[PDB]
Parts: sequence; C-alpha cells; structure tokens
Amino acid sequence: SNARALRVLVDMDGVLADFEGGFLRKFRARFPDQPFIALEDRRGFWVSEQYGRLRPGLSEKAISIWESKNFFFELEPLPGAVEAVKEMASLQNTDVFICTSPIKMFKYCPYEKYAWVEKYFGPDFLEQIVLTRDKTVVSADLLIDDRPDITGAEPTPSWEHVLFTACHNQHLQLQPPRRRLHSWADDWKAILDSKRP
Amino acid sequence: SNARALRVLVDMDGVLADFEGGFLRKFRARFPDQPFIALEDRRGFWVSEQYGRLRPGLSEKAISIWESKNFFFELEPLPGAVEAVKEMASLQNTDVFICTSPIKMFKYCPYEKYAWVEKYFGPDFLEQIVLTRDKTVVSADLLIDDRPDITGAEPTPSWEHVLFTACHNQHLQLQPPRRRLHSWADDWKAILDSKRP
Ligand SMILES: O=c1[nH]c(=O)n([C@H]2C[C@H]3O[C@](c4ccccc4)(P(=O)(O)O)OC[C@H]3O2)cc1/C=C/CP(=O)(O)O
Ligand SMILES: O=c1[nH]c(=O)n([C@H]2C[C@H]3O[C@](c4ccccc4)(P(=O)(O)O)OC[C@H]3O2)cc1/C=C/CP(=O)(O)O
Ligand SMILES: [K+]
Ligand SMILES: [K+]
Ligand SMILES: [Mg+2]
Ligand SMILES: [Mg+2]
Repeated sequence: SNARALRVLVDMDGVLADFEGGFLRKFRARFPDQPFIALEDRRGFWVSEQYGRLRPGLSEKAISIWESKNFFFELEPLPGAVEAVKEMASLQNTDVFICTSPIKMFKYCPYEKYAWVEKYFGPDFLEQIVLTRDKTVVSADLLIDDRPDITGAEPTPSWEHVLFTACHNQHLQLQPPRRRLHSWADDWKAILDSKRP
Repeated sequence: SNARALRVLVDMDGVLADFEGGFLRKFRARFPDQPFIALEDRRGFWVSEQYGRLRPGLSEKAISIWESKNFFFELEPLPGAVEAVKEMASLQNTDVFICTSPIKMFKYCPYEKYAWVEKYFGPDFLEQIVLTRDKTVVSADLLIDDRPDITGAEPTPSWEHVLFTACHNQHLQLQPPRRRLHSWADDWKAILDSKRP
C-alpha cells in the first residue's frame, strides 16, 4: 500500500506466470513427434536456443508456440505467486509493480498480459503494470526476476536484483552478494524487510 | 544512440500522437448533432470533464470514442514529431524512450500503441516503448509530456518535466523554474543540451 514506500518490481514470465510449463505443454501438443526438453533439463534462459541444438528446425517450431494467440493469456500462475503478490501489495509502505518485457511480436502479447493481470489480480492491479524491454530504467528497491543478466541503458540500476529460481537458472552460481528467491513459498518478506529503513 | 547516455522520455498522446484532434474528428463524425469543444477552447487535461459540463450524457459519449477500436492506431502524428524523435534517437550519447500511459480499457490500446510505433518509427523502435500509468518510477534526465501534473509512487523523480504545449495547457502559468517545449518546431536540441555534462 502507498506511503516513500519500499518499491518492489516483480517480473511476470517465470515468476508470476509459468512460461516454461506452458511452453512445454503446448509444444508437445502441437508437435507430438518432435523431441523436447523436460523442465528439469532446461539450461540457459533462451528456450529456442536449447531446442535449436536438439534438432534442426526446432527453434522455429518453439518460436511458433509463443507467437500463438492465447499463449500468454493461458499461462498458469506459479504456485503461491498470486497469494504472495496480493499480500505484498497490501503491506504498509510497500508499492508493487509488475515489470514485464513483452515479446517483439506485439499482436497478442501486450493485450494478453493486461488480460492475465485482470484475471488473477483484478482491475485495480492494472495500474501496477509496467511493460518495458529495459528494466534498468525503472527505479525501485528490488527486482524479483528469473533472468540472470538484467541489462539496459542504465549502467547502475537502483534496484537489487533478486534471482527468482527457475529450472533454467537453478544450477547457476551467482557472484556474492547476489541472492535468490527460491519460490514464492520462500521467505520473501525477509528479503523485503532487509531493504527497509 | 547508446553510450551513460542522456536519457529522454517522450510522451506519446499529446506529444507524438494527436489525441485531441483525433478525438474531435471522431466525436463529430459519430455524434454530429451534439455540441463539441473546438481545440482552441479546450481547457484542462481531461476531455470528458469539459464535455460533461457542456451537456448531460456527453462525458459517456466522449469516453466511447477512445474506447473504440482503431482510435489509438489512427491518431495522426503531430507535425514534426516523427522527424524530431528520429533525429533525437540518432544523436550521440542520447537514449530515447516513448513513455506512455495506456487507458484502463486494455482491449485495443496497448496493441494499437505498439502498432503505431512500428508504423511511424519502425520495428527497431519497439524496444524503446515503456507502458506505465506511473511515469515517476521511470528514471531519466528529461520527460517531455503535455500533462501538467505528473505524479505517482516516486515523490522525487529523477527527470526534469518539460511541459509540451497543448491547447488544454497553453494558458497555464508554471512555477519557475518549470519550462515548456512549444512544439516540435521549437528548439528541443537546446533543451537536451542544457542537461548534458
Ligand atoms: O523467459 C523467457 N524465455 C524465453 O525463452 N523467451 C523467448 C520468447 C522470445 O522473447 C524474446 C524476448 C527478448 C527480450 C525480452 C523479452 C522477450 P523476443 O526478442 O523474440 O521478443 O527473445 C527471444 C524469444 O525467447 C522469452 C522470455 C521472456 C521473458 C520476459 P521477462 O524477462 O520480463 O520475464
Ligand atoms: O491526454 C489524455 N486526455 C484524455 O482526455 N484522456 C482520457 C482517456 C481516459 O484516460 C484515463 C487515463 C488516466 C490516466 C492515465 C491514462 C489514461 P482512464 O483512467 O480512463 O484510462 O483517464 C480518463 C480518460 O481521459 C487521457 C489522456 C491520456 C494520455 C496518456 P499520457 O499522459 O501518457 O499522454
Ligand atoms: K543482474
Ligand atoms: K510535474
Ligand atoms: Mg522472467
Ligand atoms: Mg500526453
């Protein structure tokens, strides 16, 4: 709730919305005779790069899944994500924004992201959405995001990046003092509190 | 062009895209027997508030114009806006973002804004779009925006707000040392240069 309040940026894909599980389900359904990558075997952020190494033409097939209508809208929430962010947003002196990078193909993705937030968080939460391909230009105390490398036009972002665990990043050793949020069952309140006055 | 580079946030509606002229044209076409507000007579940011005072029911009719499909996509560029922002983005040590607040009705507006940027600035400029209802949380040196009151979660934004003239704001006296950009024919380079090292 508004105050300066602690400000927390929460990524959407891979943190609130299950991009990896939604991708794999739809990929197997559309392309049942192709090999695939089980979630536990995912390595590196870019799904299409790993699929491309697996078999020729598979990167293009992977791309076709996230470019399809309803891909973003039908993503399931990660366990605990909706409950956690609703609680977080209700805390005194705590402003939460959903800070999400849309894909370059804009026909469906931006729309569906707004629709997804309305569905799980309600109309009033639409005010908290920030769509950007550059998260470094958004100022905050924290950014909770599963991508290891968050870069852009601002060389010294104001936020601390807390790495949200995903299969693709779970084995990565981080440079101290970088830290993680393992899942929404993990103690996110303690991380927020560590940044408060 | 990227470097820290000077960072300039450029509003879309009322700065790049002619919201006021597009509104009036479509309003008169859809509601030809209703009274309207000539552009020179516009006062205050909120179109529907002025229309509402004019005749009962007119606020709802005004709303219906911007909620309609193709309202945002069919807005015309302001004179000089496309040429100015293309030149600005090409300057050394200058990063330009289009920082735009979408309407709450999300069915068409976000999509159409991406489509509009692709149309006038090209695919590569889609990387520079930031959609947010809170511009105070976006850090930059400058924000060029026609709204007089730009507020949100950050009480001390990093940017200087340069007020872009519109009919609705043209008579407003600003508190020194606030300043204006009168139009894209005005000397925007001098304003950028005043913020450089
Ligand atoms: O987690 C992801 N995993 C993944 O495999 N992809 C796919 C979709 C498509 O996304 C992109 C992409 C790059 C940068 C930002 C957002 C999206 P695209 O360049 O095709 O749009 O990159 C190549 C493709 O990789 C994107 C993402 C993006 C997440 C957005 P986030 O960082 O805000 O959570
Ligand atoms: O210039 C405008 N003039 C105007 O009359 N309106 C209308 C459309 C609709 O927009 C809103 C609005 C409020 C705040 C941010 C963006 C949009 P909405 O609350 O209905 O979405 O407000 C009431 C309505 O007023 C919006 C704008 C918004 C511009 C967005 P910007 O500040 O990024 O240029
Ligand atoms: K990082
Ligand atoms: K202001
Ligand atoms: Mg992510
Ligand atoms: Mg404006």
